[PDB]
Amino acid sequence: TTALVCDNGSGLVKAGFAGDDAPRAVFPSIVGRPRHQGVMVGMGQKDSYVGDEAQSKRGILTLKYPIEHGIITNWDDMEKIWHHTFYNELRVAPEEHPTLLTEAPLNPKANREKMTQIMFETFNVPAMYVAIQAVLSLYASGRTTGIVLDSGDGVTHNVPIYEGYALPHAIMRLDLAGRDLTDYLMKILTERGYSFVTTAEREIVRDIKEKLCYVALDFENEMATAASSSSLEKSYELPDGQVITIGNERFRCPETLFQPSFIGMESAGIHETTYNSIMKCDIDIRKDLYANNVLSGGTTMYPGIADRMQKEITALAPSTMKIKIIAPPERKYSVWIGGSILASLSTFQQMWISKQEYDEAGPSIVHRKCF
Amino acid sequence: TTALVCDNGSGLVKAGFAGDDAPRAVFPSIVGRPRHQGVMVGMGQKDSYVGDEAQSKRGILTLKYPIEHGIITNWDDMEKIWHHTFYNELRVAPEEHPTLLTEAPLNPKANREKMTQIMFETFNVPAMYVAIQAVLSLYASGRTTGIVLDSGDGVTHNVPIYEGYALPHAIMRLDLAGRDLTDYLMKILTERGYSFVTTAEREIVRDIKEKLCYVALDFENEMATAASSSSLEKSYELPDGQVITIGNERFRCPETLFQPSFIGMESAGIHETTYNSIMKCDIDIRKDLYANNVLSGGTTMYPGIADRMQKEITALAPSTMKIKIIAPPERKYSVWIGGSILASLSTFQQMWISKQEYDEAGPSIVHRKCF
Amino acid sequence: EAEKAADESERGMKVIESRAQKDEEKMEIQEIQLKEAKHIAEDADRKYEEVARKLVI
Amino acid sequence: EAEKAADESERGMKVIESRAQKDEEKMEIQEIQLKEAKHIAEDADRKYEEVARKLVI
Ligand SMILES: Nc1ncnc2c1ncn2[C@@H]1O[C@H](COP(=O)(O)OP(=O)(O)O)[C@@H](O)[C@H]1O
Ligand SMILES: Nc1ncnc2c1ncn2[C@@H]1O[C@H](COP(=O)(O)OP(=O)(O)O)[C@@H](O)[C@H]1O
Ligand SMILES: [Mg+2]
Ligand SMILES: [Mg+2]
Repeated sequence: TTALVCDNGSGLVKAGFAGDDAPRAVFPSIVGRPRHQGVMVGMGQKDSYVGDEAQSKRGILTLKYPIEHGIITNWDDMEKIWHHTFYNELRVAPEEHPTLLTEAPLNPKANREKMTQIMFETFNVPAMYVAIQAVLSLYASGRTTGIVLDSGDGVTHNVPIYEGYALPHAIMRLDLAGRDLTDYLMKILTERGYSFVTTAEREIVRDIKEKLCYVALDFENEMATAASSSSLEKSYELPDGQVITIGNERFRCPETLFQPSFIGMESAGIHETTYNSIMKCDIDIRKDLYANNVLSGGTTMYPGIADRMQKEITALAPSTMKIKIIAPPERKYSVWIGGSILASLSTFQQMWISKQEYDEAGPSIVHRKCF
Repeated sequence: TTALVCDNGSGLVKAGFAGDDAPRAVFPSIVGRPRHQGVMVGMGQKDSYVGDEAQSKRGILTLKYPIEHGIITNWDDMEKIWHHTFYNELRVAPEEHPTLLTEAPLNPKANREKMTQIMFETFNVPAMYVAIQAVLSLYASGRTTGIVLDSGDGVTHNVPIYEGYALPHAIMRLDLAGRDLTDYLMKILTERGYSFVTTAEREIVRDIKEKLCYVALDFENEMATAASSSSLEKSYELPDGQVITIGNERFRCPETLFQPSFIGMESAGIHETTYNSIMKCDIDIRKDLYANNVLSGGTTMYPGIADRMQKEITALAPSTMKIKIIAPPERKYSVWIGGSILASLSTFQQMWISKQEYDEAGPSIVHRKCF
Repeated sequence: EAEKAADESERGMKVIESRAQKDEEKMEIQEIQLKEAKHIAEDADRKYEEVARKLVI
Repeated sequence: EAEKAADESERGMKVIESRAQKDEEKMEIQEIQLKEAKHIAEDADRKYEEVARKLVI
């Protein structure tokens, strides 16, 4: 039979059968209970709208993501999300399909063990396998080397790989991602008068960020230009009218990636954690990693980031090496495409964690040889 | 049929069919298992890359030479190297070709006996013969007398020969060679800030030594000049950029040959062990040995050694004798050229150790008349 | 109309990127050949100077 | 959707054209230096042969 390539993610759940080009169903991972009282009788009001249904009734819900930073903080809601994904968005019972979840690097063990225990006890799948979210993004590019920066919505991690041999001592995981950029944008919009507070209006700020923000090639020049002319002010229409005008908030929101001091984080930007991740590698594979830097994940879709990052790394790196940044147009679904490719391989067909194996060793089987 | 003139050496395996001018395939003798984990599936990752393949993937391997000082310390790896040499670099099955290995003087017996046992049992050659590495280098020069200093990469030995009669009591074998010079160079580079530690970076230090180092004609004058001017500082580009500048480390690395006290060895340099080897000979053949001093082996390729050695010996020797140092341009492959010449001789065709002879007397046949 | 324009631009972009990548690979091969030529030149120069000095002596 | 696709296509075409021109320049200079180095190598080999013969004499 065919395998189910699910990809929990944090912000958008992407799923679909193995062997295709794009995920079959992509929908936000939010579960929102209603918060008001409700007076109409017999309206058929449910107790929790999940997935894309709660992005249409969000006016009277309190949306809450069940995955904070890669890790899962609310297991009941995550179980509800998985149940919805299997039964309503794909309509395939899990009793007859292997599953291939994905997990960020350096995550707590208990999260992974609970994930496998749920998949084997509640949904009762035949066999499931958990894979690191960066190796798949490297599969999708058709490479076999390269250092991949997978800046998702929950957590940004940077896994270097050479000739198929991952370097476990050079993984640099940073917890700045799309959600913190949404919060920072929502915080700097208040400098013009627009106040978004409700958890429903966070979605509106996210839409503003997606449609308007861009990464500046040079920060100081843009700050000077936006403060003199008015060629940058782009307007946007809220879900009820009252258009708003975003000035130099456009390139200040995604600039936080390269200067995490804006949101008070100490660490260095995504332009310098990649160079540090390279320098921890051996001295003889640094040229190949320099030449095959891969971008993935949703947050790396800002217009103009593949040039800013290349300029920064070229500034840091030695002058002789060639710096090349692979930015495929299908960046958002790169991890899932790689997952489909991996699940479609014949050599991989014996790596699944078969159910009888789980019955013999318990949920701690995932840390064992079947990784 | 044609004979296979293999030459194990220590650092570069040189092989080729008898009767040519140069070895057909020359490649480092290193076997390196991968050391990291490896995440790509189906990449076709082997368990051990040998020969010149492991000098390209050396970034993720742990290269380890199977021959320490002439002697062989790891028989499985040496067998793997021989198998590679026969099947992939020459592509001739050994069942139909005699072999002519080479061995340093004064080596342990068990090494030679195990070598012949392997060649007769595993590879199943028709007949093999083991020859001393210095007599061949004397063949290649077209002489019949002379004292040859064969400073390889493993061990430096100095065999005097007169009129074809070797003098077994005058062989002076010293264990300083190219590898110790590489280690000493890697140790003195730390005085400028460059630290090479990994077994892969030893190859980079070896390349630095080959391309930059030279032997000073007079040591103190060079030490004084390099400490005042800056006309010696030559720069070199690492495999990733960050050029380095070598100062008076250039002529201090190969100076260890003439003053083995630098690496803590007690013995006298290669300039004085040759004179001692001569003085042990009889009083009537010393003039001929003085006039026909032969250099061979890789490590004697330093620019300016054929003058320093002549100056030193002229200082030691009596003033009347003429000191001449034969330094052919084809020094590196001198032993193998001599091996080809010896294997191509008709008079030598009955000295091979035929397989039936080995079956009758066991591996200890090599010490017998068939030397 | 916009769909047609986008598809045409996509096809042009893909073909030009493919040709650029292939010519880049060939350029890398050319650089390797140039490096080998440099090494050969240096080695031959050393040969010549050494032989001339020996002849003088 | 079409507007965004067109913008991204334009930017990609720009960057690919720039990289292609860079590659063409690199190929040209590599070929030039390669030919010069090969001629120098020929000269060095010829000089080496002549001086070696004179040295034997
Ligand atoms: N076109 C876009 N431009 C800018 N940001 C985007 C775009 N699309 C998605 N994002 C950001 O990326 C996030 C989605 O990232 P995604 O790759 O789905 O995360 P995950 O790894 O959890 O799947 C969204 O929250 C949004 O903030
Ligand atoms: N051109 C060169 N200049 C200086 N040193 C060299 C040069 N070529 C080789 N060497 C040294 O000689 C060693 C090779 O010696 P070789 O004669 O191959 O040893 P073996 O007797 O085991 O074959 C290398 O390890 C290197 O350190
Ligand atoms: Mg992701
Ligand atoms: Mg030798």
